[PDB]
Amino acid sequence: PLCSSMTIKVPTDVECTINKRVVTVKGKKGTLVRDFSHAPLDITHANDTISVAVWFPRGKRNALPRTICSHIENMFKGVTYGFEYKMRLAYAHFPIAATVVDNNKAIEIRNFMHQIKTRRIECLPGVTIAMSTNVKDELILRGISIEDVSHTAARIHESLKVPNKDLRKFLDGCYVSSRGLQEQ
Amino acid sequence: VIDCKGHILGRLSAIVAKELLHGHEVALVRCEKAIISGAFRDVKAHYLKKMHKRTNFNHLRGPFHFRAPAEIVRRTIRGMIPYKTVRGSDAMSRLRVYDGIPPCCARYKRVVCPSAMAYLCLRPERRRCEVGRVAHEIGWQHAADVERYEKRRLEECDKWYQDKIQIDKKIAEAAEKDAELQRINAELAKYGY
Amino acid sequence: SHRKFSCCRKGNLGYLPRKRCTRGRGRCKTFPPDVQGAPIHLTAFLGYKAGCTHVMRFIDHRGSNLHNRQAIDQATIIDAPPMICTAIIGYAKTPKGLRAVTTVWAAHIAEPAMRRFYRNYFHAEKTAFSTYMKKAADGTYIKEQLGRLKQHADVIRIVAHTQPALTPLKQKKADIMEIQVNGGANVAEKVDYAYALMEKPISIKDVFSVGAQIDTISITRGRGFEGVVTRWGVTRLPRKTRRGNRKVACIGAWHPANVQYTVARAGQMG
Amino acid sequence: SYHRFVEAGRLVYLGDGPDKGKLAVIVDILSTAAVLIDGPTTGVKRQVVSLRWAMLTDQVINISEKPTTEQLKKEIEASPAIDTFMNSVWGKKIQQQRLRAKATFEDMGKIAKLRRERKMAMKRIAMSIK
Amino acid sequence: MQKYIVYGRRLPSEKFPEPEVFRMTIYAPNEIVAKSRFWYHLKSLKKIKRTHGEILDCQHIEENGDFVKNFGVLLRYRSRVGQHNMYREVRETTSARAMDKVYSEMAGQCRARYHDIQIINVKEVADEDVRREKVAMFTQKGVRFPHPCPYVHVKRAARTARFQDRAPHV
Amino acid sequence: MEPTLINLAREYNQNMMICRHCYARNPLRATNCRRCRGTNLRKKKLS
Amino acid sequence: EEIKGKTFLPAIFVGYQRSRAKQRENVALVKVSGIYTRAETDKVLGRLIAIIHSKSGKPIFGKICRPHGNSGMVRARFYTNLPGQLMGHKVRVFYDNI
RNA sequence: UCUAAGCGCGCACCCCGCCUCGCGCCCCGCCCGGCCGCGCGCCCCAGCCCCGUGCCCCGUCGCCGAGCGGCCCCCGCCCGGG
RNA sequence: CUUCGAUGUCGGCUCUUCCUACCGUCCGCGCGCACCGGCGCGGAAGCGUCGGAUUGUUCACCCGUUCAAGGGAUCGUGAGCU
RNA sequence: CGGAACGGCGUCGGCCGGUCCCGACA
Repeated sequence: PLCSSMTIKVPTDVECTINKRVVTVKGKKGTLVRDFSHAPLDITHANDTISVAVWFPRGKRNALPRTICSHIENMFKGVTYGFEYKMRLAYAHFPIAATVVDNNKAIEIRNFMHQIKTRRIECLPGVTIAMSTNVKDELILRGISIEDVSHTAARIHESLKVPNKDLRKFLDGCYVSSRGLQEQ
Repeated sequence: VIDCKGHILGRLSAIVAKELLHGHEVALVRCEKAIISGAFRDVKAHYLKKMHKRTNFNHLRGPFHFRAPAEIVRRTIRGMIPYKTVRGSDAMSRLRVYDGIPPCCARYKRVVCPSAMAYLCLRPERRRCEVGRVAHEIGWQHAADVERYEKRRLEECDKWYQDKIQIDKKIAEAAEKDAELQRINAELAKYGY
Repeated sequence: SHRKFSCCRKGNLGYLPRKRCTRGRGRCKTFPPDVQGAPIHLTAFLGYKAGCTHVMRFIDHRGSNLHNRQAIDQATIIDAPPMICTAIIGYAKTPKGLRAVTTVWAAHIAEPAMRRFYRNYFHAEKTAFSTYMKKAADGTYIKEQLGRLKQHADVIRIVAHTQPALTPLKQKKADIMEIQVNGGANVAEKVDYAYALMEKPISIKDVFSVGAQIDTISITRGRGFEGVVTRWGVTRLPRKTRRGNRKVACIGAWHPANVQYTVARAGQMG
Repeated sequence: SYHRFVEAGRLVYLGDGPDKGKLAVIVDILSTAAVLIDGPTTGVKRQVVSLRWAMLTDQVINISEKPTTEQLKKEIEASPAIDTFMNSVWGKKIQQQRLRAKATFEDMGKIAKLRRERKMAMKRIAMSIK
Repeated sequence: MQKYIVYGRRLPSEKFPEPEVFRMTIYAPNEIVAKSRFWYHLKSLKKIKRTHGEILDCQHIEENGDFVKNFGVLLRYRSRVGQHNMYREVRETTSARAMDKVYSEMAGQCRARYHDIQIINVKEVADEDVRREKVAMFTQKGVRFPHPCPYVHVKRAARTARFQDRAPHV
Repeated sequence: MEPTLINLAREYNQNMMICRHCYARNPLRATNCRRCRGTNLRKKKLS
Repeated sequence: EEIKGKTFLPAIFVGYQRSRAKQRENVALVKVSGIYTRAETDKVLGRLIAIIHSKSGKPIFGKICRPHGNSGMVRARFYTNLPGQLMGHKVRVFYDNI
């Protein structure tokens, strides 16, 4: 008789539909689809309040209701307001040069520690890379999916790595200034 | 003829091996979709570990390892069969193992063994992986080919289904006949079947 | 105990078994990749090695001692007589691999290709292709087979024969080989290109370009039974060694109690 | 987990046990893996049976708490659920399955011939349609 | 498993004309185990060995199974490290049935056999006092839970019917 | 470098806890290391 | 034959009754189709069965005697002991008498 | 909070390709025959869409034809030169 | 314990394979990590671990170089040698 | 999976000492 249930009130602007464990959220910025068929979940639409509900929560099935609930809420805020990760380039001596090679779909970084290697990072589909005039050496990543934009920003941070040296002494690279929830 | 899609390899093999010893001829299709329980990380290590044992002096005289998902199933059943004996060799001869549904077994009637199937055999939360993916990693090169031919065969099977549906309706219209007497006896004589 | 001193093994185990080649001549096995959307081209040609020459050339390798200098290099001339296409074969990428979807032969096959199909031409029935020429020669039968290849074949190849008469060697039978047609927009475009070349000589200039790199497949020179010093490149033992020095001294350990496939042993050399 | 909950009064079908093949009502939950079942009109006596034997039918009987046996029989008799289940596909099959069990080796012979008459009659019907 | 109230006394002696009659309630599979467990407790508690004592009666108690009742058992068990005390609540129809449930859970989780577990107290706990969450879960009147194991039915049916035309839906 | 940039850079390169046995970068408030599963964490020596 | 019209219930001769060490070739373990339980075997007990000899194409008559195990296999005795090349071959439990 | 679900990257290692061999098999040629079998939905299982069956007779009366799916058959040397 | 009507005794030379308890190169992480260069750790056995002086010597010590881990296989290897 | 002292916020089951609506400075 044990159920770990978490209920999230769907925003009126968002229109979402759940078939099986596939949740499809429609929003003003765009439409997103996630699949949670890995976990055993009894997600019930029930108008605004969506109950994830995991029956018989033995051990880590007690963690599934809140994780899935939060993901479906991230989906809601992604397609209503959009996620805006900001990335700050941190040059000590040689200014790293960033160019948006595609239609906001690729970023190329040069002169990182005077490296001849050119790092081109292709963005995940549905995320746009921009350059911010106000901050200076700031990249703006904008998408409707929290994971897609964050994975792109992690890839940019990894693409620029000091090979050896002391990391505590040489602190150069893109380091993610702001988490997001501002623009599509 | 057994569709192996979704069947635990050992549980299916135990059923197949006794059936082959009992003189039944068994043909297995969609062998690539049989499921081995446990994480791919460890299932693949356990298939690489077995491919390590080869006769040091000549590997041509050593244990052979079959990358093919259908030949993996055969080797499993061979372990559960007295192959060295002539009784065992004959039951191995009646086994036919095939990745994908081949043209030879395309129109044969396929049965499933629900006990062997993974959905009833392993808890949800237990990681499981098809033998087709372990095969590709150990070195099977026909996964793309077997998928291309399976997808096109399923498009044809869809067209056949629609014709089958219309044919089945036209059999039901003719299900009125002496069949009614057979029905009366096979139920209303208390027989019940 | 350990080997005491570190030394590599002698020979590539990948080239075992070192046996006389069963295949009559060099075989292509894997052709170059199709690269669909490229220009339609033939990937292979057969020729007979004539001999070497030595040429002086101007090196333009930037970043080298020879940049803007002249070098004398060994060059091998391979006499390549034109090869006449005699048949088109189409293969499909089945779950069991490339499987032939039939070969359509030409309406008229040359005498050198015919000679290949018999052990002795003079004392032979000469019955090969007799029915086929009657079925064909109108082109209708050939066209139906080409259409079947367009519908079911994924890889198109041409079967061509070297004309041995144009070469100095004492052969008379032609060597027949399959040359993969590559660079096709469609399989049917590949069949059309192949049909144009049917019963038609193909030239090296129209297969390969100057400055391009090729892979040369052939059976090597033979030396017959050779010793492990001149077969595997093992060290000759000191001249004090009784019972001869041209031998591997220890062919293995007590355990495994059977000689291994690694250990060097005398046999066929070329 | 959408429907067919293990609740009080749910009609149950015994898949295994001495009373296999019969319907019962869950009088009370003993645990996650056991229930107290009793079916007086179906002849199942009150016992605690593992939920692993019980199969949940779609019908639920409206009963009072602590049903007892006599009050439970009165409630089961009032409910139309028992007959609704029997008229349903599972119930009609359950009735056929009971008749199949009451069959001797001789009644297997008559049932095997009749089945082969069906096998060949169906082939004649199928061929004639085509 | 059966529930036996066993009575026993020391043999009557010139030193004491009527020794004290002792009464214990022992849950055992049979009467011979119940009289053995009686003397094991009597030997330690009152220094009475079986040779020095008599069994006045071993009365078997019959318990009604009409209603599920919350039961509470206080026991002591020996693990390899040393002895420990443990309170377990189980909801069962009869007290013997609840003791069987307690013995099976102790064997399954604590790996303790019948002989190394002594049952200090077995009581019927009220619905209000249920320290164990599991018993408290079913105590509330409305307890709709989806079938815990509907996979078992299809797997069991498939033992007789090894080969089926379709894979069964649960 | 700009001072804020040095701070931001430090969050990912200087602020972490290293379990002595596992030598694994670990969260600042980590009771047990992700890989070593041990309580002997240290605060990462400053430059 | 004498079994030409007899309807028969299908079965297989799986093996002789045996232990890993010792095999009793006198009793033959037969699996009867439709019998999956030991109680169900009682229906087929004391029934005339026949296995067609491969060499002569002639039925070897036998009678089912006792149940072999809880899974419905039965122990049967035949006029001649079975050759052993007939393992896995079908035996016929006739629904009609003799 | 890098992990529990989920996800990205990732080793001179591993596996594969390229290569060395290769049982068999495929296509064609010559020749163009014999033999044998009769039986197709798919997906999913925390929607499981109504389940919890069917088959239960490979001779036991079934064998036509057709359509598919197979199997078999068959291809010399001596001699001279390399 | 087994081998005495017999299992060729060390070191070298030759040649093969294997192990990791990895010295260098590979992948990370740490440092009393500015760089250079060390050092510690986890994965990693693909490749390299040589040329000589004295000594029967394994060992040892020394010179030199692209600076040089440790072992196992009847103390691998005598119808192979010396 | 022969195995030790020692570790483990892996998952369960207890034992004991406490604090929760004097919300476990507002």
